[PDB]
Amino acid sequence: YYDIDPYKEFGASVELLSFLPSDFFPSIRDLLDTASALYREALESPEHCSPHHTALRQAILCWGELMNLATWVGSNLEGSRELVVSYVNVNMGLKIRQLLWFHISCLTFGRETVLEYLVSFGVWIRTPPAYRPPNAPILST
Amino acid sequence: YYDIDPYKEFGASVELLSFLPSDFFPSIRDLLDTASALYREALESPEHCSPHHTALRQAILCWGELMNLATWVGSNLEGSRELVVSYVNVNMGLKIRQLLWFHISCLTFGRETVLEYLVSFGVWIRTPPAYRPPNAPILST
Amino acid sequence: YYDIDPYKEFGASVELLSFLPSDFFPSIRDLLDTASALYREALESPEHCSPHHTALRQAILCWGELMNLATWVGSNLEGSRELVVSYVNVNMGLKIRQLLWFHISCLTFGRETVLEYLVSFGVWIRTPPAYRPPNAPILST
Amino acid sequence: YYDIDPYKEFGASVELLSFLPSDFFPSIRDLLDTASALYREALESPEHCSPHHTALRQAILCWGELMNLATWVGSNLEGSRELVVSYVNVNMGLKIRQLLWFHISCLTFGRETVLEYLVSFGVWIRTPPAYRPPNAPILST
Amino acid sequence: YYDIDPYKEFGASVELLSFLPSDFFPSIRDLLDTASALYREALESPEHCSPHHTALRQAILCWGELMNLATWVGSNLEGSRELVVSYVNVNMGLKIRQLLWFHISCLTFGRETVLEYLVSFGVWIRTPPAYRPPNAPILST
Amino acid sequence: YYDIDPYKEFGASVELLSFLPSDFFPSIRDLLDTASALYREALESPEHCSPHHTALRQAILCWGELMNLATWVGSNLEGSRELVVSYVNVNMGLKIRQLLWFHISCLTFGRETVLEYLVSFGVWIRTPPAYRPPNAPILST
Repeated sequence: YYDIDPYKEFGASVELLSFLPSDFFPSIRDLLDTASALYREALESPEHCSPHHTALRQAILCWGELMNLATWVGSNLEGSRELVVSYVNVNMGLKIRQLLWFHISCLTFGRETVLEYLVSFGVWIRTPPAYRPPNAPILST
Repeated sequence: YYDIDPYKEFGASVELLSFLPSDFFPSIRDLLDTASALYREALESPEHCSPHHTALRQAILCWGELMNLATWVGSNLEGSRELVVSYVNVNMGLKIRQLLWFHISCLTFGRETVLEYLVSFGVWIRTPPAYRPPNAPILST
Repeated sequence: YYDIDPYKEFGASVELLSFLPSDFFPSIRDLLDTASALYREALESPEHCSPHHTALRQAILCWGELMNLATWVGSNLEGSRELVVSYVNVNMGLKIRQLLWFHISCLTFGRETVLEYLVSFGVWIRTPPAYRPPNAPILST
Repeated sequence: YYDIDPYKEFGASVELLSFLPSDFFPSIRDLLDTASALYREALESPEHCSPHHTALRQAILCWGELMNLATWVGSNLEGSRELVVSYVNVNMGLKIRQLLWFHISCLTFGRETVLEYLVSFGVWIRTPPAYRPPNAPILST
Repeated sequence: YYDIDPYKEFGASVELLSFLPSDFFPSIRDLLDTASALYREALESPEHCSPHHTALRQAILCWGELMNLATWVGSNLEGSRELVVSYVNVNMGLKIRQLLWFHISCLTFGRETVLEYLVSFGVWIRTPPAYRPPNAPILST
Repeated sequence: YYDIDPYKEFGASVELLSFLPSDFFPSIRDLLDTASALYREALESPEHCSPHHTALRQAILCWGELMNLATWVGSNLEGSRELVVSYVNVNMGLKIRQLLWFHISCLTFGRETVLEYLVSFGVWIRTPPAYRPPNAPILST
C-alpha cells in the first residue's frame, strides 16, 4: 500500500518505460560488466557526483542479496528449487535491468538525451506494424 | 564476486554498524510507520533534498518486491513455505532494517549526530558487565 | 462522511499522537484541576491570547454536556446504564483527554517544545525491550 | 461546576442568543452543507484566519462523535435506543446549531453586522403580539 | 482511476453546484434553443473568445452522440428500451444540463456575477420556511 | 468566616501547594535545624532583607506556643492527652511545615526557581504509574 515511482527526481515516470519491450533490455551480466568496467572509481570512491550511482549501489546490492537467496535455495533447500529461481529472473529481473539500464545510459550520453529517445521510441511502437521503418537503438554523444 | 559498502560517503563504514547487536533494530512496521508519518512529502514529491530519501525509495521497493514474492509463494507453492518466510525475515529482515534505520535517524537528528552515537554505543557495550550504566538510545534534536 | 484533523495548524498531525499509548494520558480530574489552578484568567476573561484556550472552551463544554447526559440517563433510565457510562469513559474518555492534554501542555512549555517530545517518545517506544532507558515525561520550562 | 460562556471573545454573551426561538435555527444538515460548500479551503488548509473556523472544527468533531455514539447505540445496544437518540437531537442539537449558525453567519456578513440583528431581534420579540410587524431574517452584505 | 471535475479554471468547483436543487435546472430543449438563438457565430465561426464556448462545443457533441446511441438502441433493441432512455435522462441528463446552464449564464451576465448568485441562492434555501423573503432567479446585466 | 492565602504576593497560590502529597514534607526537626544552621544572622539581627524571614519569625513563634500548650497539657491535664498531641501533629503539623518548607526553600534557591519545581512535580505525579521516571527533589543553586 505504498506507491512510489523511482523515476521522479529525473522525470520520466515509470509509465514512460512501460512502452519499451521486455526483451529489449540486454542481460544482467552485460550491464554489470559495463558498470564495472566503465565505472570503478565512482562506485568505489566516496566522492559524490550525482544520485545516479548513489542509487546504483543499492540496486546492485538488492540484486546481490537476491543472488545469495538463489544460492541458499540451491544449497540448503530440497524440482521446487529451479522454479523459484526461474521466477525471480522474470519477476525481479525485469525491474533490476530497468534500474541498471536507465542509470548507466543517462551517465554516458547525459540524462536529457535519453529522454528524447524514450519519447521517440513511444511514437514508433504505437504505429501499427502495417508501416514502420526499422528502428534500432540510436544514441549518440 | 566484488563487494561495495552502501553506508559510505556519509562516513560510517560497515564495520561501525557491526557494533550494534542484531536484535537492537526495531521491527519493520514501526520504521515504515515512522517514515510515513514524518515524511509524506519527500517520498512523493519530485523535489530532491539529499540522497537519503533517494536511497530510501529503492530500499522500500526492494522490500516491497520481497513481500510480493512472499505473497506469490504463499498463493501458488505447496511445509516448505513457512521455512522460507522465516528465513527471509531473519536474513534479509536484518539487512533491510539497517538501511531504513540509518536513513530515518540521520534525517531527523542529522547525519553528524548519529556518528558519535555509534561510537558511544560501541564504547558502552565493550565494557564488562561488572560495571555498566544502563543505556537507552539517547537522541535529542 | 468526511474527516478533518483538529490538531492541524500547530504541526502535530493526528498520526503523531498515535505514537502515545492509550493509557499514557492522565485522568480527566487531574487535567481539569491543572487547567483550573494554572488558568482562571484566560478561561473567564474575554481577552484572547491564542486559539489554544479558545478550543479548550468548547472541549470543556462538550465534556460537560456529556456529563449532563450521563446524569440524565442515571436519573431517568432504568443494568443498561453502567455499560453506557463505561463505554463513553473508554471511547470518548480517550478522545477528550487528547484534546485537553495537548493544549495545556503546549501552553506552559510552549507549542514548539512539545513537538520533539512526541518525536522523542516515538523513538523511545519503538526500540526493542532488550535494551531501553526507563523514560519519564521530561518537560522543563 | 464550571461556567464559561463561549461567546465572550466576540461579545454577545450566551444570554443574548437565548432570545431567539428554538425552532428558528435551520436543521443540522443544511448548516453542515453550507459550511462544506462555502468553506472547504479554510477548514482543510492549515492557514489560520480567525478563531471562528478554529472553533468550528471541534464543533463539527463533537457533533460527529455524538453521531458515532448514535450509530453505536443503534448497532450494539438492544425501544430504549430511539429515545436516547431523540433526546440528543433536542438536548445537544440546540447547542450545536447555535454554535454552527453564529460562526457561519459572522463569517459571511461580518461579526459586527450580526450583532445589530441580534439586538433588533430582541426588541421585536419583547413586544406583545398585539402589535408587531412581520419580521423575517434580514441580513445584507 | 481518474478523478477530475471541469469547473476548476473558472473556479466554483462541483461541490458548489450541489446546493441548488436538481429540479431547479430547466430542460435541455430550452437551453439548446437559447444557445442556438443567442450564439450562432460563436458555435460556428472559428474565432476565439473564451474557453466557455470552447467546452460548450464538445458538451453539445457528447449530448448529441448520446442521443444517437439512444436512437440506435430504440431502432435495434427489442420494455427494456424505454427504461434505458428514462435512465440516461435522469442520470446523464442532469450532468449535461449543469454544463450548459453554467456556461450560458456566465456568458450573458458574466462569470463574476453568477458566482455570488450561487451562494446567495444556496443560503436562501437553507433558512427555515417560517421566515424567508420570496426570491427567484435574479440576474441583471 | 473569611479566608486569605498566605502564599500570595509570591505567586504560588494555595491550589499549587495541593499538588504535593501530605507526607512529602520533611519532619519539623530537620526544617528547624536547617533554618538554624543556614540562618542565625537574619533570625536574630534586626536587619530586614525580605518578608520571607519576617513571616518565618511568627511561624516559629506560633509553633513554639503550640509546643508550650503541649507541655502545659502534659503537666497539668489528666488517656485524653496523647490523642490531642497526635491530633495537633497530624493537623497543624502539616500546616506549619508548609509555611516553613516554602520559605527556606525559596531563600536558598530563590523564589523564582521553586515555582517551576511545583509545576514540574505536578506534571510528574499526574502521569499514570504505567510509565513514570523516578523523581527526586531536584534543586541546584
